[PDB]
Amino acid sequence: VLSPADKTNVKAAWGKVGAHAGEYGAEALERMFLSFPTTKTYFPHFDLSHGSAQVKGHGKKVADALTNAVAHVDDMPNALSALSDLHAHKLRVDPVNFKLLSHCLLVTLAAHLPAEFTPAVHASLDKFLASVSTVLTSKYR
Amino acid sequence: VLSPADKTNVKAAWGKVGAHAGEYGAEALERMFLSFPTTKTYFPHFDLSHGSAQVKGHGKKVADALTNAVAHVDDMPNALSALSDLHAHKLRVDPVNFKLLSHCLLVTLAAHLPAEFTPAVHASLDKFLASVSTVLTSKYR
Amino acid sequence: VHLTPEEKSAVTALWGKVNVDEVGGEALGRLLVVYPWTQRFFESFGDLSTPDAVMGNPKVKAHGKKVLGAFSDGLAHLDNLKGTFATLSELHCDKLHVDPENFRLLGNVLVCVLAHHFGKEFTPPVQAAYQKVVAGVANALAHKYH
Amino acid sequence: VHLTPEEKSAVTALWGKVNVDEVGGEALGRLLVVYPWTQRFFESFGDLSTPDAVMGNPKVKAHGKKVLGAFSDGLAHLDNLKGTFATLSELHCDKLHVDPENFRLLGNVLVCVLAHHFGKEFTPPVQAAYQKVVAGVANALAHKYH
Ligand code: HEM
Ligand code: HEM
Ligand code: HEM
Ligand code: HEM
Repeated sequence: VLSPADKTNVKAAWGKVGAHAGEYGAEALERMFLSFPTTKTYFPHFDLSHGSAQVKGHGKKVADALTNAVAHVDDMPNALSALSDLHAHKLRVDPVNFKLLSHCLLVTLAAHLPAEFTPAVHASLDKFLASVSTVLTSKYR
Repeated sequence: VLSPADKTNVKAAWGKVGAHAGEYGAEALERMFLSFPTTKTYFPHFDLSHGSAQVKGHGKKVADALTNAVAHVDDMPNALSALSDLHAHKLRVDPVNFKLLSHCLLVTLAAHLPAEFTPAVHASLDKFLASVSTVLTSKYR
Repeated sequence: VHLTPEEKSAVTALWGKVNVDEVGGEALGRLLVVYPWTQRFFESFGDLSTPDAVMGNPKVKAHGKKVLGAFSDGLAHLDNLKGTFATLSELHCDKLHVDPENFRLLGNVLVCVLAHHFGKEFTPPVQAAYQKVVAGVANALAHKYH
Repeated sequence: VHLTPEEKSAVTALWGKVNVDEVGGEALGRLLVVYPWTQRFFESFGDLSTPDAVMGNPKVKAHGKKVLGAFSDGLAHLDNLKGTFATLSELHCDKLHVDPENFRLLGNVLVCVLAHHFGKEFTPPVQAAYQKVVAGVANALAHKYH
C-alpha cells in the first residue's frame, strides 16, 4: 500500500540514517523495553540494561533487516521470508508487539532526524513499518 | 493467507448459516454494542434499542457483504472494493473496531452452530474475518 | 470488576453449569489451535501438530483444568481480582515470561467456548458481563508485570 | 498514575520547555496527516487535503492549542486524572461521539512530536515516563463512555 511518494520518503529518510542504523535499532529496542515492559518477556536470556552488547547486537540485526526491506521495498515478502518463518514458527512473538517496536523506531528516528522527519515522511515511515510488520506476521497461522 | 482448507471450512459453516445470515448479523451488532460500548460512537444516528429496524437492516447488509466475501474468497479485494472505499473515505471507522465486530460475529456463530463450530472451523472463521477486516481497511491511508 | 448485581448473578448462575475440567481443556486447546503462536510455552507437552492432537493431548487438558480452576476460584472474588491474582501475575512475568496479550486471547476464546456450550442461553447481556470479567482477569494477571 | 520521583521529575522538567501553542498544533496536525481517518471529526475545519494544508490550517492550530492546554492542566493532577477529565470524558462521548482509540493515537503522535522537538534530550527513560502519562490521560478521557 506504499505509494511512489511513500517509497521515495522512506528511501530518503533511511539513507540519512545510513551507517547509524545499528545504533538507532539498539536505541529503539531500549525505548521499547522501558516504555512497554511486557515486550521484555521475549528476551529473558538477554541482559537488558542500558549499554548491553546483547541489545546492541540485536539492534544491529533488526536495523540491517529494515535496510534490506527498504532495498527490497517492492518485494518485501520474499526478501523477509526467512524472518517471517522465524518469527511465526520459532520465536512466536505475539503480533501486537510489532506495533510497539514500530512506534519506538519512529520515536528514535524523530529524535535523530530533526530536518527529515516532516509530517509526510512520518506518515510514510509509519505505513512502511506497518507493512514490514504485516509481512513478518503473515505466516503465523 | 486463507488456506484451501480454510476456504472449505468457511464455505461449509456459512452455508449452514444460510437464510439466517441477516438475523445473525443483527445479533452480532447487538452483542458488539453491549460488550464494547465505544463502538456505539459510530452509530449516534441509529436507534440502538433491541430489535430496532435500523439494526436489523444494518445486520442484513453486513451479512450480505460477508456472503459476497465467502462466494468470492479467492478475490476479496475486488469483491469488497466498494465497501473498502466507503469505510476508508466516508465512514472512517478506526481499524481496532473491526476486531471487536469479528469477535462478536464468532460468538454469534458459536451460539447458533453447535455441530459445526469445531476447533478447526473456529480457526478458519477467525482467519476469514481478519482477512475481511484487512480488506476493508486496506485503503485507509 | 464493577459488575452490577444482576451482572454478577448472571455470571455466577451460568458458571454453576460449567464442567470446569471440560471447558478448561476445550478453551486451552482452542487457544493453541486458533492462535498457534501460544504453543511456544508448551513444547514439553508433546504432540501439538494437528487440531485433533492438541485437543486430545492429556497435558493440554491438564493445564486447561489448572488454568480454569484458578479462574473459577477468582469468580468468588470479583471485588478483589488484583489481590487474588497478584502472586500469579508475578509468577507469569518473572518466571514464566508469558506476554499478557495471551491472557486477552484466552479470554476471548473462553467467551467463544461458553457461547458454543450454552447456545441461546449465552445472551448478549450475559456475554457483556463475561467480557467485563475476562478483561478484569487479564488486567489483574498483567498488573505486576515490570 | 504512579510515576517514580525520577519519572515525575522528568515529565515536569520537559513540559516547562513546551510551548503548548506550537506543540499542540504540531501534534493535532500530525494526527490528521498520519491517521487520516481521524479527520472525520473535523469536517468544518476546512482544507485538510495535503499535509501542507493540514499543518498550516489555523483551525487545526487553534484546536491543537486547546487540546494541549487541557492536557497541560492534567499534568498538574497526575494522581487523579480520572476526576480531572471526567467532564471532558462525558463531553467526548455524549456530544462529540469520539471513539477513544483516537486518544491513544494522539498520545503516540505527541510522543513523536516531543522526540522531534527535543532530540537527544528525550531519552528512553523520559519517553517511558511520557508513555505512562499519555496512556493515563487516554484512559481518563475514556472512563465515562457508556
Ligand atoms: C521491525 C520488526 C522486527 C524486525 C525487522 C525483526 C528482526 C529480527 C532479526 C533480524 C532477528 C535475528 C534473526 C537471527 O538470529 O538471524 C530477530 C530475532 C528475534 N526477534 Fe525479531 N524483529 C522484529 C520485531 C520483533 C519484536 C516486535 C519482538 C518481540 C518484542 C521480536 C523478538 C525477537 C526475538 C526474541 C529474537 C531472537 C533474539 C536472539 O535470541 O538472539 N522481534 N528479529
Ligand atoms: C466484517 C466487517 C464489516 C462489514 C462486512 C461491514 C459492512 C458494511 C456495509 C455493507 C455497509 C452498508 C454500506 C451501504 O449501505 O452503502 C456498512 C456501513 C456502515 N458500517 Fe461497516 N462493516 C464492517 C465493520 C464495521 C465496523 C467495525 C463499524 C463500527 C464499529 C462499522 C460502521 C459502519 C457504519 C457506521 C455504517 C453506515 C451505517 C449507516 O448509516 O447506515 N462497520 N458496513
Ligand atoms: C485466565 C488466565 C490464566 C490463569 C488463571 C492462569 C493460572 C495458572 C496457574 C494456577 C498456574 C500454575 C502456577 C503454580 O504452579 O504455582 C499456571 C501456570 C502456567 N501458566 Fe498460566 N494462567 C492463565 C493463562 C495462561 C496463558 C494464556 C498461558 C500461555 C499461553 C499460560 C501459561 C502458563 C505456563 C507455561 C504455566 C507453567 C505450567 C507448568 O509448569 O506446567 N497461562 N497458570
Ligand atoms: C488528550 C486528549 C484530548 C484532550 C485533553 C481534549 C480536550 C478537548 C477540549 C478542551 C475541547 C474544547 C471543548 C470546547 O472549547 O467545547 C475539545 C473538543 C473537541 N475534541 Fe477533544 N481532546 C482530546 C483529544 C481529542 C481527539 C484525539 C479528538 C479526535 C480525533 C478530539 C476531538 C474533539 C472535537 C471534535 C472537539 C470539538 C471541536 C469543535 O468544537 O468543532 N479530541 N477537546
